[PDB]
Amino acid sequence: LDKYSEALKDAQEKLELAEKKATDAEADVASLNRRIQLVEEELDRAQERLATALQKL
Amino acid sequence: MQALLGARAKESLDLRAHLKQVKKEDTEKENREVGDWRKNIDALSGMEGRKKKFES
Repeated sequence: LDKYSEALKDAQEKLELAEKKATDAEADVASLNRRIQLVEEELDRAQERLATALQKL
Repeated sequence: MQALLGARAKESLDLRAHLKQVKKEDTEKENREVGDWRKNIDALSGMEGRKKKFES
């Protein structure tokens, strides 16, 4: 029992840490997707503004 | 014949170019000072543990 309880506190702690890693990694998948979309949007806008600048050119 | 026309054109172009000059000299005085910020993102990508604050 102590071995399963301990193996569990460790599987569970490793899990909280892996889940945290996933949570933080996911927080970053999301922060990266926000930056990617902000930058892709600025890029598409740079390209819209470029197409416009080129049209205005 | 043409002194009056010459002088009038001279004065007109001088005034216009003077206005352009008095703007351009000061805007080139401040043309590298027209920068902006970067807006860096942290995204907690460098964390390897839980924060000690009571929120988490």
